Amino acid sequence: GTLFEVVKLGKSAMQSVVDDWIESYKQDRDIALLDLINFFIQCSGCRGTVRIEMFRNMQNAEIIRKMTEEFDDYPLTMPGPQWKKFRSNFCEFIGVLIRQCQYSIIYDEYMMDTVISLLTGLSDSQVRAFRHTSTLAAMKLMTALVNVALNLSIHQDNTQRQYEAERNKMIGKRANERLELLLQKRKELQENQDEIENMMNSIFKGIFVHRYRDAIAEIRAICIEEIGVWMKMYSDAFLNDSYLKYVGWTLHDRQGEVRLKCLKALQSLYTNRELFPKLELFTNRFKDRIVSMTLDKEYDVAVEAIRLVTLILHG
Ligand SMILES: CN(C(=O)[C@H]1CCNC1)c1ccccc1
Repeated sequence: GTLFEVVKLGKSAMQSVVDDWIESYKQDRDIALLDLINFFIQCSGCRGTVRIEMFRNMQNAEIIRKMTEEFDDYPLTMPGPQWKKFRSNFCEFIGVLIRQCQYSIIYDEYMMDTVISLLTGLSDSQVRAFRHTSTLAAMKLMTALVNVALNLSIHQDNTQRQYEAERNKMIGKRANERLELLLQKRKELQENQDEIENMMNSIFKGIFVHRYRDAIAEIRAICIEEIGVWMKMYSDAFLNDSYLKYVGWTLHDRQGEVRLKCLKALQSLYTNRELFPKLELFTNRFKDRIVSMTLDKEYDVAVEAIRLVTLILHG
């Protein structure tokens, strides 16, 4: 509208184009998902693009095989001023996309299933460009969903408090309308969080447990950093010995970049004198490796290992 109106309402090009994509998704899910598929293809530097006939007929396996052939050094590796902000932008786009879709579209069984299936497929590609782009996308996706789960939890607590105040207020009285709405609201929100847990499982089992072991050091670094982020954000789901294995194991990685990430992840956990209890078996298992890395070889890795060890000591 007016210049004052557009300034007082700071929609970035990303927020604006995610809002347009959502309007497009509501008119025609198929062309919207086709554009979202093409986005992830273009973001790998792949020169091909999927048309509706391929989308509606061909499996993701065939689409990826056909797009693999159309490959001429991809956006995420590019040096130059015109690609500086790409990684940061690509990451924020996925956050904005899912933040916006979090109350309706995410729970439709079509959109998240399409993306995750494409990303899982591209994460199994021989092409480094596809594996790098899809994995970083999946890692930021999981974190977007973890924030969705965090938001649900708040609404679940308020729906719970409201049901408690009504369940009490009745007692000896036939369960009125308000108590049946609240009892249904509460089922819905838990059923919503099951679907989020479901999507997180597909991403973890499909992408993470394969990509954290990837040939490319930067792909291993991307995975480790983000399981670190999930473990801090969403302690009860992600902070356990099964998931911690991956981070702790990777302390033996051959590259400074990756060993540096493992320590930064553990650092953020051990600062919180609260989930320190849940790190007791892990500290016992990997004290030797953590402690050894204080004289790592890579100065900066050693500095972090020392900072980690001084955090473990103080607790
Ligand atoms: C590496 N590790 C394991 O034993 C794996 C395999 C079975 N449980 C998880 C471990 C031990 C203590 C604390 C965290 C992880």
